[PDB]
Amino acid sequence: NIFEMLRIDEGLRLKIYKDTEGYYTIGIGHLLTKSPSLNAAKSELDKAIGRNCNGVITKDEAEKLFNQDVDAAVRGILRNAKLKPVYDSLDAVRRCAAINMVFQMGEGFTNSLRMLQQKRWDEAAVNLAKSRWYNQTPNRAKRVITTFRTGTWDAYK
Ligand SMILES: C=C(C)Cc1ccccc1
Repeated sequence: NIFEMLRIDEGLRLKIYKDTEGYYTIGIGHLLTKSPSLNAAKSELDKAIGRNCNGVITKDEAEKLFNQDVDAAVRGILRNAKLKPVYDSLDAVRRCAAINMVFQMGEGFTNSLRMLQQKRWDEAAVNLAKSRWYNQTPNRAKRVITTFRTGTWDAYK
């Protein structure tokens, strides 16, 4: 399911860390800020958790943020007039791949979206790889793309 999939892709770290773009993050890939200021990240963390964390959270707190973040990704899809029709056209496994992408990059994939809605899976997979996303995080992008190409969990198993 989407939680297991993103837990694999994001890991779990209980202290503030930097993501692949160098941005302060915590938990299961929860972005805190794009600001280079660790103090700004710590303020965002305390606001998100509701207590003075000093840059460290518990596993329960990380999992709660993760639930909120997955929910937010789903809502960003459902509220977006470009994403919702494609998402609704997908089966349950491919819907997880869609949520995964939105979780990672947030709300340029117009042509890939069309190919996915048309169920041209190999063509969509080729188009999805022609991206900064694929070049910068190729192993994760390959897993997500394989999920779109096959409609199976094979890349995660
Ligand atoms: C961005 C993509 C090509 C994947 C996707 C599809 C549907 C909804 C959200 C994301």
